[PDB]
Amino acid sequence: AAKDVKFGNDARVKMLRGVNVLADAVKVTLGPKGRNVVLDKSFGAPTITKDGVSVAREIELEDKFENMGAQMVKEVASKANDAAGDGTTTATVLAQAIITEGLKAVAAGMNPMDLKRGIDKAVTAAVEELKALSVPCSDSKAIAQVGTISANSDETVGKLIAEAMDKVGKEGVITVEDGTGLQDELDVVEGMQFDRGYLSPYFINKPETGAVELESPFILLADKKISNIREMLPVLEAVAKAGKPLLIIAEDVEGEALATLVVNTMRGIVKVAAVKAPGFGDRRKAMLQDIATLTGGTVISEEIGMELEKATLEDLGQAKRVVINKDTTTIIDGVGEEAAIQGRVAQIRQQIEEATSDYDREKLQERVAKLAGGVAVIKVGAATEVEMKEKKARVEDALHATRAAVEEGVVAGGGVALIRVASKLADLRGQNEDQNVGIKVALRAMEAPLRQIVLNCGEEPSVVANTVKGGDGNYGYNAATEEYGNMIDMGILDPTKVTRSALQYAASVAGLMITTECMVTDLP
Amino acid sequence: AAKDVKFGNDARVKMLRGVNVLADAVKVTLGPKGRNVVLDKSFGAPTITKDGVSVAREIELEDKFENMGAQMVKEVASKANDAAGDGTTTATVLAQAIITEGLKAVAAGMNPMDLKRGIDKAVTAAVEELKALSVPCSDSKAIAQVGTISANSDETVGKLIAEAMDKVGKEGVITVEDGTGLQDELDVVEGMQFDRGYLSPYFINKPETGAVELESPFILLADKKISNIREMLPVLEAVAKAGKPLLIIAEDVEGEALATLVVNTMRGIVKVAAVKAPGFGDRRKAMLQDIATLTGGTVISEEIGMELEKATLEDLGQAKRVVINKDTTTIIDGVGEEAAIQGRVAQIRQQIEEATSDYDREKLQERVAKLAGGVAVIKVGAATEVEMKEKKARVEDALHATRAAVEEGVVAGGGVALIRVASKLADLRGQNEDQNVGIKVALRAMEAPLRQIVLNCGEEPSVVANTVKGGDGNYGYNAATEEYGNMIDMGILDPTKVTRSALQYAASVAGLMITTECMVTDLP
Amino acid sequence: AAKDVKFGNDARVKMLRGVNVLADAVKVTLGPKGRNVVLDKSFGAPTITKDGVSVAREIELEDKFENMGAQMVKEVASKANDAAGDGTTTATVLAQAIITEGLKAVAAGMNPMDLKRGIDKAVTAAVEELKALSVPCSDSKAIAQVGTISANSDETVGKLIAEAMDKVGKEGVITVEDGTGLQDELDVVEGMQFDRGYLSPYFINKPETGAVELESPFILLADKKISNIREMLPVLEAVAKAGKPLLIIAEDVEGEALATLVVNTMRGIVKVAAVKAPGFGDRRKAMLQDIATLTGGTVISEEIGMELEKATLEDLGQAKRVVINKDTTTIIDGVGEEAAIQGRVAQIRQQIEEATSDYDREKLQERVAKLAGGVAVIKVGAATEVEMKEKKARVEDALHATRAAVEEGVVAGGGVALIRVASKLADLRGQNEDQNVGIKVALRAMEAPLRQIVLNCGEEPSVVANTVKGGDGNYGYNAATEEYGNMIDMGILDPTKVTRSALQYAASVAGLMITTECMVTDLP
Ligand SMILES: Nc1ncnc2c1ncn2[C@@H]1O[C@H](COP(=O)(O)OP(=O)(O)OP(=O)(O)O)[C@@H](O)[C@H]1O
Ligand SMILES: Nc1ncnc2c1ncn2[C@@H]1O[C@H](COP(=O)(O)OP(=O)(O)OP(=O)(O)O)[C@@H](O)[C@H]1O
Ligand SMILES: Nc1ncnc2c1ncn2[C@@H]1O[C@H](COP(=O)(O)OP(=O)(O)OP(=O)(O)O)[C@@H](O)[C@H]1O
Ligand SMILES: [K+]
Ligand SMILES: [K+]
Ligand SMILES: [K+]
Ligand SMILES: [Mg+2]
Ligand SMILES: [Mg+2]
Ligand SMILES: [Mg+2]
Repeated sequence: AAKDVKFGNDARVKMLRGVNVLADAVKVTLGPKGRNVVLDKSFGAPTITKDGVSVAREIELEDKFENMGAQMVKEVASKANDAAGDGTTTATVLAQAIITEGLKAVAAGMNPMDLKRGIDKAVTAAVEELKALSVPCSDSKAIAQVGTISANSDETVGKLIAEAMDKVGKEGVITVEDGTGLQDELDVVEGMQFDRGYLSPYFINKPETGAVELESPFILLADKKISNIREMLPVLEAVAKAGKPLLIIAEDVEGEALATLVVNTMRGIVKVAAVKAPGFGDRRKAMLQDIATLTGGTVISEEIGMELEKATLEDLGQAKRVVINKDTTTIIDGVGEEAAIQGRVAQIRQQIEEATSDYDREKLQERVAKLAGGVAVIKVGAATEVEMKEKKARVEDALHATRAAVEEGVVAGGGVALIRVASKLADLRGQNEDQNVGIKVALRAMEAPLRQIVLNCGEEPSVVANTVKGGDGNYGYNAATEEYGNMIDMGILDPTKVTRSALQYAASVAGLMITTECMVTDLP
Repeated sequence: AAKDVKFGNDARVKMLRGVNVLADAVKVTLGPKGRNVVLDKSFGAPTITKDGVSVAREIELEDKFENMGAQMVKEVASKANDAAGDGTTTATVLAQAIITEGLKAVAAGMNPMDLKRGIDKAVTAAVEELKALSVPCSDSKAIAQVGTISANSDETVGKLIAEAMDKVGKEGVITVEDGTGLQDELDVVEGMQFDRGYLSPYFINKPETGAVELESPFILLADKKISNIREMLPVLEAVAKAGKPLLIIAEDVEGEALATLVVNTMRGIVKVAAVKAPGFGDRRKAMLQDIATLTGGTVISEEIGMELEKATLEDLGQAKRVVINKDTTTIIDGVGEEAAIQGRVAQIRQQIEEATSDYDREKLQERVAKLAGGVAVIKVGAATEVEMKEKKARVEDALHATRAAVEEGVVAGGGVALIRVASKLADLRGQNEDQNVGIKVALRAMEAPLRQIVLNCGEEPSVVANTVKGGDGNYGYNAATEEYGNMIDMGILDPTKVTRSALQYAASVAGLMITTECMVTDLP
Repeated sequence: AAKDVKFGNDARVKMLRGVNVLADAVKVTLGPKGRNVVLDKSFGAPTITKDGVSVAREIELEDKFENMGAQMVKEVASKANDAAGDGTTTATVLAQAIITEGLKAVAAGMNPMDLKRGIDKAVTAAVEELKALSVPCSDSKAIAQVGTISANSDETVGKLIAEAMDKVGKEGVITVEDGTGLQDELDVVEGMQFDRGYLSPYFINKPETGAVELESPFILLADKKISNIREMLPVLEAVAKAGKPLLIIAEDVEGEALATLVVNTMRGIVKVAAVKAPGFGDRRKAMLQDIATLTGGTVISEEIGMELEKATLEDLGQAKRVVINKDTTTIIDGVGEEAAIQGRVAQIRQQIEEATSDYDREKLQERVAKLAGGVAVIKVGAATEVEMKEKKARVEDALHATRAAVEEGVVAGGGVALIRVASKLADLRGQNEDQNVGIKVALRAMEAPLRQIVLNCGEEPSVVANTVKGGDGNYGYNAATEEYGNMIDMGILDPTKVTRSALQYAASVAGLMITTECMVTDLP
């Protein structure tokens, strides 16, 4: 089809318009006094959000040029959320400021490519200064403060998140979800707990709970479908002679074998709980070997060279307690070597490092968390459901900030460390005065976050930012409190990863955003 | 698609317009003198209702922003009906009042999120004051009065409701349904009566009713398909020797054994009634175990490890009387261990507490009702159908309010206890003057329900509400009578649960409603 | 979708407009001088009708709100036809008058629900007065008069209807159909006559009519398929030895068996007429048992414990005469126990009592009428097809009125007994002046039927109704004769059921029609 092309300043005007629209929509939610953006939903009820990339990803314009400029500027918030999951509004504001200043420099009749070169130089130096200005955040206090700041000044959320990684450990998994009531809560799970309920309620030794519990159980790890008691005659006779409970973690147990086993349960012969092997296929064998490592047993497999009729007490993994309910089979203290546990989680972490999909690395990380540490779950509560969504989003922003602050540390919060960094780079010069103008573009843009945070509080971002710049280090502006002081002190803490990724993506977008000369869309 | 985005006071104006439209439609039905609304039906004749959430759920606007604002405000009535099933119009009125006052506060150029914090603080205190002001409603008189008030001043409805729980007991089930004549009706059923008619009319011992009746029956509980009489030669010989009637509650009886048994019936060998096991699968096993508990029998199964040919008189459950008609089989006074019934319904109640779906907990509650107490049914009568719908809806609203009043007690009805509670909180102050103004928003909005109830009666809500506030406690306005006095005494009873849930949901919506800054919807 | 909402007096005006349109279309057919309405048929020629509910059910309005009110007011005529099948125009007129007067009362600013309460009170009293004013219509004279008035002053129709129940008896069934020529026809059928012609023409003992007739027939009631003579060797040998004609009422007789039987018919061995068992399944067994009761025979079925090869003369039911033609098999005077006939029809009437569908009770009443009484048919003859339609509908209205008058009696015709009833209620007062005004609304609306009937006759409904009210009892206005005088004596009779149901449904609709405040409908 015939295309629609804008050359020269017109293309830049469309770009600035789209970028400004998207950034104006995003930035109203920045800072502790940022407000919420109500998003209509064609299906169901509208949502209420204060997240930056959430607002950014919903922005499209009817003007094709402005729309696709907004499409290119949405990448800043999208990638900032992708990296750190927080500070997306700061990324959008910084990108818009860099783009505007660089376009103004282009409007002076000078090379945009050297503007991009200088912008990249200055922002690289600024990211370095942010990383060097990083102060570690590994104490649950500062972690809770970081989560607070990214939960829109919510101390309870950051506190609960710090308690969550405290309960689960560093190698454990922390999850934020909804609770049923109006209040949030945290639960941590240690050892193995896999959602494989008993394959028959007749195994239930505690009908008041509808659950099976086995003590010092024999965990027959069968990477096979358990069918005929003739397969289990040697092993189940050996277990009845042993008398201790046997736990079935296999592909399944058939109806006739299940009938024999259940009958024997109230015949008193064998106290067996039949459940399935967690995972499916490769992950099924992964869980099977995981349980074997925890319980010191062997996975009954056929291609390796043994049979179920060859299985005896030794092939049976051994645990201390295995609680089976209608859904979960919790191997509590699998009686087996820890050494195979660390070796398994080591191969698992090697897989994580070789896992490109976040899904793969996360599944393997959860394999570690079950096998090595624990699993913690945060439930969040609210009376209504828009409150549910907003509070859960804030709690997960807090989670992202807490983890990133554990990762890289923190800096002076509220866009103040960026002001310090910009003060640290007022001297940088590129290859030509054009690259120097690009550096000045970046430097002028670096003070936008605090100014926008303060503007969301309704002060003078000019006067307030000036007073903040008057002090240095962590001296800033407590935007929620409307005061100046050490941003680290009162707990205005932002992860260095958050700000660094935001700045990097903002500059990387703005560098090519400035150098646009020919812009083509389709005809409307 | 290109979106339609709004900022500033325009967003709040659109929110307020949609919310006001929805609440104005809702509140014409509040109070004893509330009027009805005809809802047109594209299919069939239009309907007439005085319910609040029913009117609320039908409201949508052509204006996208106002329409979706109505979408978020409809949540108040929807959730109030979900929790309490009554007082939904009061919830809508309270939500609209809080929203309007908080938006007015925002219009003063002041912080909305602190308004939300103060509103939540004041409303939590108000819910506490309401619950502390709860007076118990467990006697049939106060139940009748609650049903009266929530059936639009209909004493017959609340009376029938109190009589219903009196007949069925508290663990029993009460249902409001349609009657054929011009009048309401109440029926209670004891024991199990399960809709499993005789599998053959030749079993009918009373053809004048076309029904089978067995006395001291042998209840063969066989969770298996009867396939040949050869399966029943042990039990049928044992019963012909016993001579007492045998009742079959099995999976089914095949046609050949059915023919043999029917022949034996007029051959006089065994007095047979063949019916099926109520439920299907797991619920079928549940019903079979229930019948076994009451009748002192055992469900014939093969996984447990025994055959029907192995069954004898003992495996046949025993009752006092079992009446089988073309549809139902009523095990009247199953002669068997009650203790197993209470243990069974205890496991059933454990399931109820572990039943998240209302369907699951309700099925298990009915299992309790049949096994422990009884089952009650309320009918309703009318000449035409719009009358039928309006009356039955009033009866069910009254049922919901009576049960909520049994649960949490009652308070001063007609928007009066809310006035007392608001008077109890005139002092509360939040974190800042912003939260204080939010608390005052909540306090000012708390008194709206009396105003709307009085206005639906056509008085001066100002002067009448002032006179109501002049007295306290249960002194208020008898809106139907258009007089002042004790709300509790004059039969003006509203459940504390109803008002508490209404207030909670109204405030929880209004809190984020106030903090709205931007709207994003599709372009029209 | 975006809704169209009407509040207050706009909604009331739209309701009244729809009601008025529907009632104006209906009432032109009221009285002996009601005028006919051509209803266009998109397929075929339009019809000409003087029926009230027939005109009412065709009313559709483009205005959603007027159409809404019209749909709610159509219920009056629909339910009046549903209950009594007659006097539907009177129901529509009464409902319109009550609605108009109640809307006028509400337009005075007074409480609508109390108006509904008073209207219901007054109409309940009026229905009681109508029932107390009922004078029996059981003799053929008053039946003919009721039919005449409800056949729009057609004595032939009511006469034929009285003759119809005279020929068929009260337990019998009267049916009105159209005839072939220009004259109506009445036919009565007694005993058994089921449309099961001979299975083969070689059974025909009278080729001049193509019919089979058996004298003292042996009725083989086989609830089974009859296949091979080897099944019938005992039966047919027993018949040939008995020499009596053998009538087979079974599922069928197979082609080889039929060929052998037909051969034997002109071989002189057995005079067999093979016909099928009337009904299908349960109703087939019901017909078989009815014939067994009438003919003193036994139904051959396997599940009781006998076989066709076990059948002999005793299992062969016995009749006096069975006339079989190409279609029907008429067991005329089945010689057998009448006691089982009355017991069976008593069970069938029991089934009527727990028959929910009108089809169920109709089937069962026809079973009784065949087995106990008779069956009657009324034809409708005329030169053309529109005359078919009009005459048949008129005759069936007359039939409905005659039966309802046999049921509850009659009252003064032409809306005069209603005038007397309203004169008997001029004092009723409700709980408040609002209920009193509702009662007065009902009383004022009560005189509408006579006034509209007279207006259809072209007199002064004012002066005429005033003169009617001046006299009392049966003194009224002979609308057809344009004269005053006794309604009962000169043959103006209407069922008390018709008027009572009409008034009840009119008030039941109008009660909620008055109290509505608001409308909800889709946008046009
Ligand atoms: N009490 C406070 N005083 C000063 N600055 C604060 C305060 N609380 C938060 N901030 C700053 O404001 C921002 C927090 O706002 P918000 O959490 O809504 O957005 P974000 O962290 O930039 O992005 P995201 O939408 O991805 O979570 C951060 O830049 C933080 O440093
Ligand atoms: N006779 C009365 N005197 C005073 N207040 C009354 C009287 N009857 C009802 N009320 C009050 O008016 C309201 C009853 O109105 P209505 O029953 O139509 O709606 P609701 O209870 O708010 O909600 P729902 O539509 O869910 O049933 C309640 O707030 C009740 O306390
Ligand atoms: N000769 C008459 N004198 C007085 N009133 C009469 C006379 N004939 C009929 N009526 C009255 O007119 C009505 C009968 O007319 P018509 O059969 O057309 O209407 P309907 O009975 O209301 O309607 P439908 O049979 O369609 O339900 C009755 O109210 C009857 O009392
Ligand atoms: K944000
Ligand atoms: K209401
Ligand atoms: K008519
Ligand atoms: Mg944040
Ligand atoms: Mg109510
Ligand atoms: Mg008639």
